[PDB]
Amino acid sequence: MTYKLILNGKTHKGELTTEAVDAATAEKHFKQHANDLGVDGEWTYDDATKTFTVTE
Amino acid sequence: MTYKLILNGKTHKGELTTEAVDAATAEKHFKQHANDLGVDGEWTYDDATKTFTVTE
Ligand SMILES: [Cl-]
Ligand SMILES: [Cl-]
Ligand SMILES: [Cl-]
Ligand SMILES: [Cl-]
Ligand SMILES: [Cl-]
Ligand SMILES: [Cl-]
Ligand SMILES: [Zn+2]
Ligand SMILES: [Zn+2]
Ligand SMILES: [Zn+2]
Ligand SMILES: [Zn+2]
Repeated sequence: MTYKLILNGKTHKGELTTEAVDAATAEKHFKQHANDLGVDGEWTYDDATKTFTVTE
Repeated sequence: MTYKLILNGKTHKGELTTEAVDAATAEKHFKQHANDLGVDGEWTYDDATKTFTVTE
Protein backbone atom coordinates (compact mmCIF):
# COMPACT_ATOMS: atom_id res chain seq x y z
CA MET A 1 0.00 0.00 0.00
CA THR A 2 1.02 3.66 -0.40
CA TYR A 3 1.98 5.32 2.90
CA LYS A 4 2.56 8.99 3.45
CA LEU A 5 4.90 10.87 5.77
CA ILE A 6 3.91 14.41 6.75
CA LEU A 7 6.90 16.38 8.05
CA ASN A 8 6.03 19.42 10.21
CA GLY A 9 9.59 20.44 11.14
CA LYS A 10 11.00 23.86 12.03
CA THR A 11 13.26 23.93 8.91
CA HIS A 12 11.61 21.18 6.71
CA LYS A 13 7.89 20.82 5.89
CA GLY A 14 6.21 18.57 3.36
CA GLU A 15 4.92 15.15 2.35
CA LEU A 16 6.65 11.96 1.09
CA THR A 17 4.96 8.82 -0.22
CA THR A 18 6.23 5.32 -0.67
CA GLU A 19 4.85 1.85 -1.54
CA ALA A 20 5.42 -0.82 1.09
CA VAL A 21 4.14 -4.37 1.67
CA ASP A 22 3.45 -3.60 5.38
CA ALA A 23 3.29 -0.62 7.73
CA ALA A 24 6.49 -1.53 9.62
CA THR A 25 8.42 -1.54 6.29
CA ALA A 26 7.11 1.93 5.49
CA GLU A 27 7.75 3.28 9.00
CA LYS A 28 11.41 2.09 9.01
CA HIS A 29 11.83 3.69 5.53
CA PHE A 30 10.30 6.96 6.80
CA LYS A 31 12.21 7.12 10.12
CA GLN A 32 15.41 6.97 7.93
CA HIS A 33 14.15 9.93 5.79
CA ALA A 34 13.04 12.06 8.79
CA ASN A 35 16.56 11.52 10.22
CA ASP A 36 18.09 12.49 6.81
CA LEU A 37 15.99 15.70 6.66
CA GLY A 38 16.88 16.68 10.24
CA VAL A 39 13.30 16.37 11.52
CA ASP A 40 13.24 15.00 15.12
CA GLY A 41 9.75 15.25 16.58
CA GLU A 42 6.63 13.44 17.84
CA TRP A 43 5.28 10.65 15.61
CA THR A 44 1.65 9.79 15.03
CA TYR A 45 0.12 7.24 12.62
CA ASP A 46 -3.39 7.19 11.10
CA ASP A 47 -4.21 3.71 9.75
CA ALA A 48 -7.31 4.82 7.85
CA THR A 49 -5.20 7.15 5.62
CA LYS A 50 -1.85 5.23 5.94
CA THR A 51 -0.27 8.50 7.10
CA PHE A 52 2.61 9.05 9.52
CA THR A 53 3.17 12.58 10.87
CA VAL A 54 6.37 13.83 12.51
CA THR A 55 5.88 17.16 14.35
CA GLU A 56 8.65 19.33 15.88
CA MET B 1 11.57 33.04 0.38
CA THR B 2 9.91 29.61 0.60
CA TYR B 3 11.09 27.19 -2.11
CA LYS B 4 9.57 23.86 -2.91
CA LEU B 5 11.10 20.61 -4.16
CA ILE B 6 8.81 18.23 -6.05
CA LEU B 7 10.24 14.70 -6.13
CA ASN B 8 8.87 12.45 -8.91
CA GLY B 9 11.07 9.40 -8.25
CA LYS B 10 10.40 5.71 -8.92
CA THR B 11 10.43 4.83 -5.17
CA HIS B 12 9.93 8.34 -3.56
CA LYS B 13 7.29 10.95 -4.51
CA GLY B 14 6.33 14.13 -2.71
CA GLU B 15 7.01 17.76 -1.87
CA LEU B 16 9.46 19.48 0.55
CA THR B 17 9.57 23.17 1.43
CA THR B 18 12.26 25.27 2.97
CA GLU B 19 12.99 28.98 3.66
CA ALA B 20 16.15 30.33 2.06
CA VAL B 21 17.66 33.80 1.55
CA ASP B 22 18.46 32.99 -2.13
CA ALA B 23 17.69 30.34 -4.74
CA ALA B 24 21.22 28.87 -4.77
CA THR B 25 20.97 28.29 -0.97
CA ALA B 26 17.69 26.44 -1.44
CA GLU B 27 18.94 24.43 -4.42
CA LYS B 28 22.08 23.21 -2.55
CA HIS B 29 19.81 22.27 0.42
CA PHE B 30 17.46 20.37 -1.93
CA LYS B 31 20.17 18.57 -3.97
CA GLN B 32 21.36 17.17 -0.56
CA HIS B 33 17.80 15.91 0.25
CA ALA B 34 17.20 14.39 -3.23
CA ASN B 35 20.51 12.51 -2.76
CA ASP B 36 19.39 11.40 0.75
CA LEU B 37 16.04 10.12 -0.61
CA GLY B 38 17.70 8.24 -3.48
CA VAL B 39 16.11 10.38 -6.20
CA ASP B 40 18.53 10.91 -9.13
CA GLY B 41 16.73 12.53 -12.06
CA GLU B 42 16.31 15.58 -14.31
CA TRP B 43 16.02 18.96 -12.54
CA THR B 44 13.85 21.86 -13.56
CA TYR B 45 13.22 25.18 -11.75
CA ASP B 46 10.21 27.53 -12.04
CA ASP B 47 11.09 30.99 -10.68
CA ALA B 48 7.50 32.24 -10.63
CA THR B 49 6.51 29.52 -8.09
CA LYS B 50 10.01 29.02 -6.51
CA THR B 51 9.67 25.32 -7.32
CA PHE B 52 12.37 22.79 -8.19
CA THR B 53 11.30 19.44 -9.69
CA VAL B 54 13.45 16.30 -9.85
CA THR B 55 12.01 13.65 -12.22
CA GLU B 56 13.29 10.06 -12.62
CL1 LIG C 1 -0.57 -1.39 -3.14
CL1 LIG D 1 12.84 20.78 3.34
CL1 LIG E 1 17.35 20.20 5.24
CL1 LIG F 1 10.56 34.99 3.08
CL1 LIG G 1 9.43 8.49 0.00
CL1 LIG H 1 13.64 5.98 0.52
ZN1 LIG I 1 1.14 -1.95 -1.89
ZN1 LIG J 1 14.89 20.57 4.21
ZN1 LIG K 1 12.59 34.23 2.86
ZN1 LIG L 1 11.31 7.31 0.23
